[PDB]
Formats: sequence, C-alpha cells, structure tokens
Amino acid sequence: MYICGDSTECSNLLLQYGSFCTQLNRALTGIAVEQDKNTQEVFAQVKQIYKTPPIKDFGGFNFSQILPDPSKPSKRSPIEDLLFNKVTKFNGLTVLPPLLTDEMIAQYTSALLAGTITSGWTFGAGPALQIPFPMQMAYRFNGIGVTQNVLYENQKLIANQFNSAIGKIQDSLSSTPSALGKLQDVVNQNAQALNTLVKQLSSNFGAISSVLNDILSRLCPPEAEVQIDRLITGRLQSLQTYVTQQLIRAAEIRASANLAATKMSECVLGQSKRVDFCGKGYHLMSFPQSAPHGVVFLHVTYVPAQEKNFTTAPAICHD
Amino acid sequence: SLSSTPSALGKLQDVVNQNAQALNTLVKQLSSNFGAISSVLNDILSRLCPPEAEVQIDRLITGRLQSLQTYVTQQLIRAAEIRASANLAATKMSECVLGQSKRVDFCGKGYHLMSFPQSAPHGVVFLHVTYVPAQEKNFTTAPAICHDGKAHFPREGVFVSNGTHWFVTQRNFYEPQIITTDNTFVSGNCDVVIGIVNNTVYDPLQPELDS
Amino acid sequence: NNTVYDPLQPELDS
Amino acid sequence: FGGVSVITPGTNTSNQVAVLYQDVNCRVYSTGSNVFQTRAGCLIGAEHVNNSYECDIPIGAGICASYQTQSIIAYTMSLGAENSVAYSNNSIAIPTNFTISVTTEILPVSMTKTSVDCT
Ligand SMILES: *[C@@H]1O[C@H](CO)[C@@H](O[C@@H]2O[C@H](CO)[C@@H](O)[C@H](O)[C@H]2NC(C)=O)[C@H](O)[C@H]1NC(C)=O
Ligand SMILES: *[C@@H]1O[C@H](CO)[C@@H](O[C@@H]2O[C@H](CO)[C@@H](O)[C@H](O)[C@H]2NC(C)=O)[C@H](O)[C@H]1NC(C)=O
Ligand SMILES: *[C@@H]1O[C@H](CO)[C@@H](O[C@@H]2O[C@H](CO)[C@@H](O)[C@H](O)[C@H]2NC(C)=O)[C@H](O)[C@H]1NC(C)=O
Ligand SMILES: *[C@@H]1O[C@H](CO)[C@@H](O)[C@H](O)[C@H]1NC(C)=O
Ligand SMILES: *[C@@H]1O[C@H](CO)[C@@H](O)[C@H](O)[C@H]1NC(C)=O
Ligand SMILES: *[C@@H]1O[C@H](CO)[C@@H](O)[C@H](O)[C@H]1NC(C)=O
Repeated sequence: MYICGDSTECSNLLLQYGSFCTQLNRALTGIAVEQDKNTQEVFAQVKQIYKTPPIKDFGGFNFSQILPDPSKPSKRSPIEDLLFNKVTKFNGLTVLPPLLTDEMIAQYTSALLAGTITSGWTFGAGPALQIPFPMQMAYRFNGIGVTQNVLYENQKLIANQFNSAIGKIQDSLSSTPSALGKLQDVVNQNAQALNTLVKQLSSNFGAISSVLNDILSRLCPPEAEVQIDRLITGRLQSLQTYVTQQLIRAAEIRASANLAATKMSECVLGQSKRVDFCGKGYHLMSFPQSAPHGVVFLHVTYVPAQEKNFTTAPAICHD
Repeated sequence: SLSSTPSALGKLQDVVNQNAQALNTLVKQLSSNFGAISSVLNDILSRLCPPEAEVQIDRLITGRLQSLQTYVTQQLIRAAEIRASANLAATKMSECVLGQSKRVDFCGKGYHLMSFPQSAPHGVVFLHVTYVPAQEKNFTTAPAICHDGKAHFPREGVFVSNGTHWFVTQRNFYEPQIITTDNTFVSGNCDVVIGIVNNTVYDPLQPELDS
Repeated sequence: NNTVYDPLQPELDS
Repeated sequence: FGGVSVITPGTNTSNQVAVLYQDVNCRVYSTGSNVFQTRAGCLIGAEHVNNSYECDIPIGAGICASYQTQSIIAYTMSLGAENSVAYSNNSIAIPTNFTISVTTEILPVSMTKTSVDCT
C-alpha cells in the first residue's frame, strides 16, 4: 500500500526487486515485540498481586496520593491521573495495541506499592513478610548510617515531612508542563517520523508525476514503466530510511527500559547504596507511578541539615 | 532441567538463528532482477551488446550493492545489542562471581550468596546461589522496651514476642534471645517512643557483683 | 588528653 | 483493509488455527462463528472463556490465546495470584527456616564474525 497503492502494474514491478518487504516487516515486527518485552520487564517484577489493607495505621505516613483512588472508574492514584493528562493512515501505516493495557500496568504498580508499604523489601526476595511501617523505616534509617533513636524520637516530624513532600510533588507536576518532557519527546519523535514518511509520497523523485495513476492513464507501457520505476525506488528508499531510524531509536528506548527495570529492582524492591542512583541524598525508599509510555519514580531520600562545627581528634589518650 | 527443556537456551539459539537468516537472505538477493532482463551477469553479456549490456548490468550492480549495505547496517545494529549484553555479562562476572553483590535481583532472585560461571556456545551461563527465607511465623512486636523508665532499643535485632515472653532476635532467621543490656542500648525515656512496652531487661553483671 | 569513663568501677565499689 | 494474523498452536500438536482481523469491527469479509470482537481486531475461530490464565500466545489489549482441552481459546491474561498481607501496626513475620536455591541466567557474549568480498 505504501509503495504501489494497489496499482497492478507497480506490484508486478515490485516483484522484480529483492525481498525488501519481508525485511521491512521483520524489522518492524522485531521492534513491536520488543516494546511489550520492555513493558513487562519494567513492571512485572512481582509474581503476586498484593493488596493494601484498608488504609489506616501507617504511623502517620499518608500514601493517599500514590495509592489507587477507589472512587475512580480507572483505579489510578491522584498522581497518576496528573501524569496521564500531561502526555499528548490509509497508506498502509498502522498502529498496533500494547499487550498490557493501562489497567494492567496500574495493577502491577499498585501491587508493588502495596508490597513495599506492608512488607518492605522482603516480598522481592521470598514471601512477603508483614512489618509495621515505622519499623520498616527504622531499618531504612540504619541502612543510611543513622541509628533508630532518630526515627522513633522524631516519628511525628518525619511523617509530617514525608506527607508534605508528596503533596509538593503532586502540585509541581500539575503546575509545570515541561515536567514530563522526556515522555512527550518520544511521542513527538515517532509522530514526526510517520508524518514525514507519508509526505514522501508527494515526491516525484524525477518522475513526471508523484501519482502512479496519472502515469498509467497518460503514458503507454514503453514509457510508463520507466516512470513507475523511478517512483518505486523512491518509495522504497523512504521506507528503508524509516525502518533504519526506528531500529536505532528502538535501541535507545530499550536502553532506557533496561535502566528503568534495574531501578525498580534496586530502588523500589530494596534499598540501594549507589550514589545518586535512586535520587540525590541518602536513599531510604521509592515508589513507582505509571505514566503513558513510561515509569515515574518518587525517590525518598534523607538529606542532612543544619550542621555545626566541632573540634575533633582521631583518638583519646586515657592512661 | 537444562537437559529436559529445549527452550532453556533460547537466548543463545536466537542469536545464531538471526545471523543465519541474514546470510540466507543476502544470498537470495542474487536471484533478483532489480528490473534487469536477467539476474545473471553472464546471460546479459552473452546476449546483449555493450550499448545495452552495460545498462542492464548497471541495474544489477546497484541492486547487489543495496543488499550489501542493508546487510551491513543490520549487522552493526545487531552487534551493538550483543555488545551491550557482553558488557552486562562482564559486569556480572565481576560482581556475582568474583564478589558478593547486594544489588537486588541482579545476581539471581533472593539474597545473593555466590555464583559460578559455565561456558556455552557464544555466551556465558551463570548459576546463582541465593538464600531464600522460608516458613515464617507471626510475632508481636514493639520498637522498644521500657525498663526502669529508660527506653531500650535492640542493637541489631528486633523485639518480638510470643504469648507470654519478649525476646530479641536477628531479623532474617528466628533465634530468640534474652533481652539484656548486651543486646540492647539505651536512649531517651519511656515517653517519646510510640508503642514502647513494659518488660525487663536482664543485667548480666548483677549476679556476679552479688556472688 | 581526656578521660574515658569506666562503667564497672562504681558497681565494683558499691 | 488491514493485516491478518494467524494464531498457530505448534503444527506438531495441532492444525487448528485462529485468525485475527486487525481493523474489523464485526462487518467481516470472511466467515463467522467463534467470533470474539476485541480491541486488537476480530478473532475468529477461537473460544472466548471467562477464565483467566497465564499468557501463552499474546494477541494484544489484554488478550492472550492458547490451545487447551480440544480448541483454541481467548482469555484475559492473569497478572498473578492475589496476596493479602496481614498488615498490622504491632505484627511482624519472621522466617524460621530457609532454602538454598540455585537459578540460572543466560547471556549472549558474541556473534558470528563474518566478512564479505564485495567483488
Ligand atoms: C492524606 O492527605 C489528603 C490531602 O491530599 C487528606 O484529604 C482530606 O480529607 C478530608 C476528609 O475526607 C477532607 O475534608 C479534606 O478536604 C481533604 N483535603 C484536601 C486538600 O482535599 C487525607 O485525609 C489524608 N489522609 C490521611 C490518612 O492522613
Ligand atoms: C529541625 O528544625 C525545625 C525548625 O524548622 C524543628 O521544628 C519544626 O519547626 C517548624 C517551624 O516552626 C514547624 O512547622 C514544625 O512542625 C516543627 N517540627 C515539629 C516536629 O514540631 C525540628 O524539630 C528540627 N529537627 C529535629 C530533628 O529536631
Ligand atoms: C514463649 O517461649 C518461652 C521459652 O523461651 C516458653 O516458656 C518455657 O516453657 C517451658 C515448657 O515448654 C518451661 O519448662 C520453661 O521454664 C519456660 N520458660 C520460662 C522463662 O518461663 C513459653 O511457654 C512460650 N509462651 C507461649 C505462649 O508459647
Ligand atoms: C597528656 O599530655 C602530656 C604532655 O603535656 C603527655 O606527656 C601525656 O602522655 C598526655 N596523655 C596522658 C594520658 O597523660
Ligand atoms: C508501664 O505501664 C504504666 C502504666 O500502666 C506506666 O506508668 C509505666 O511508666 C510503664 N513502664 C514502666 C517501666 O513501669
Ligand atoms: C496499634 O493500633 C491499636 C488500635 O488503634 C492501638 O490501640 C495501639 O496503641 C497501636 N500501637 C502502635 C504501636 O501504634
């Protein structure tokens, strides 16, 4: 349809070329399959779907903006609704559906979130083991070199700072339109490629006309095939160019997906010590949120404050 | 398991199959006319005279070059994917085989203990040995023990309790121990900690001081 | 130059 | 117009196939019966069931197909078993046993090295 447009004479000439259609279809299929693979590696990190308790008794820590909202027709968190609302044919070019729908992504995301809130990282290694949320935090504090005294003595302080930070994120994402530029850019690049490919159909490529039907209605075979044969290589060149660019671009997306999957395992289903890997500051924990064509992580970190100057020494001399 | 399941090594077989297909597609483009009177140069030359023979050759010649450039571009892209895999494999050997990694689900699922490499055609197979917790039991807990008005926190473990007694144990494997001054440490009073419970912390010096 | 507190001393004397 | 996809159990097992018509909103230009109309197009020749299972041959838009006791069926894939964790502000679960498990991971390292004489 792209090259000949159901012209019989063009098809017969297209058959004189190599198995280019086969190669183009294999390349695009390979990309299409990979895209579902990427989605599964990033989100299907948990073998069970964990449910939350009624949302109560988390020690003052409020997860309402990141947990699914039961009143909605689509069970997404308030933050996910904001993320979704921020990201914005007959020539043989079609679009295939994803294997995992937004609803299935939402279920994996809520499973991981329910899992980390009620069992910490244990669900990622073996069975989920329930733990009071504040005790989970105590361990996360030990994990950054801070004793447990700090968490319990300041539990109210910590819960309030946490709750404040989540609220700020929801407002920040709503306010700034560039906040999700990384996902919008992917969409825009792919749209441009398709909206460039369909325009090459208007090109003559040295032929008397861009349209096969005009060549055939006005010229006789000894000349008509010559003109068709220019358009036919013109259109094939455009398709090969398109496919090559999609393969390169797909590789970049795969690299991003591999990183996203790594982060979910190390930032969401554990506590990482890799510097500035799971957000700036000392990592405590993180929570995933879904977004069109991607994943958004909320990284919770500990940042030291209000330092004071003290005199020091490597050792004390006693007796 | 490896002997029984033929799909077990599909990742290496897929590489082999893709490369075979590329070569077995490239050689078939030699049969194409590309608009020429014949796919064969010798037929063009034995039947046509130079003013026309070169014209026909010149179509096949760009046809074959197009096939080769297509082949090479695809091999370069594919090679990049293999390189990324190789870089990961090298990373895993350093971190999983020549060490003990704490990266979650990086060196197998579960808590990583060790791993052993095995070779395979065109690749590497790792056997990752991990520790998986089992047979958990439910216990009552608390963040601290209130002794004489002072608050006691565990040094390493977690305070747990059965129906009548409080114990302190290591987090990853139940092994209850007496709550003592050598297992806990003190900070703050029995006021600020939420959920602190009434218990007795054993003093290990007291009986020696009296004996 | 400083003093390191000995936690047993007062119990040994009491 | 649209693409036509053929869902095939391996031929060493069965010669039944099901066919998916990409842009048909059933309004199909071939046949009827066993028609499941979904977002991925019309799947004709498969039995839709109200069960859910692990995905085998993916179709799209939440639907997978498989060959089961015989016919080809269409189903919503399951995302996994449910697990309600007994979260409580005073309850902790602690392992009392363990298993040493060994799993495998396979990675490609190299591809065939080839060269071409252009002449
Ligand atoms: C978590 O934070 C939200 C704020 O986003 C709280 O929402 C309030 O809920 C009460 C009771 O339904 C309403 O009267 C308020 O108008 C809501 N606030 C806003 C800004 O709309 C929610 O109650 C908090 N939950 C917990 C457990 O702390
Ligand atoms: C860190 O400094 C703050 C001062 O900003 C201490 O107390 C908070 O003060 C602000 C401003 O008056 C209040 O809005 C907060 O509600 C106060 N926190 C609490 C828990 O009441 C804070 O206590 C200091 N940090 C620590 C660990 O002591
Ligand atoms: C909680 O564990 C303690 C032991 O750690 C159990 O107490 C012991 O029970 C045995 C009989 O089985 C007695 O001979 C010991 O003298 C008891 N020890 C102490 C310190 O009293 C206790 O029964 C367990 N509680 C429950 C409800 O199972
Ligand atoms: C304290 O300083 C003096 C020098 O003024 C030195 O001789 C002595 O060893 C130091 N330490 C102790 C414990 O006396
Ligand atoms: C035990 O509980 C009582 C209240 O019944 C409280 O006054 C007391 O401080 C608690 N702790 C100790 C060590 O007595
Ligand atoms: C746990 O919740 C119960 C019921 O509201 C309450 O009585 C108890 O004091 C709470 N314990 C802690 C540590 O928060």
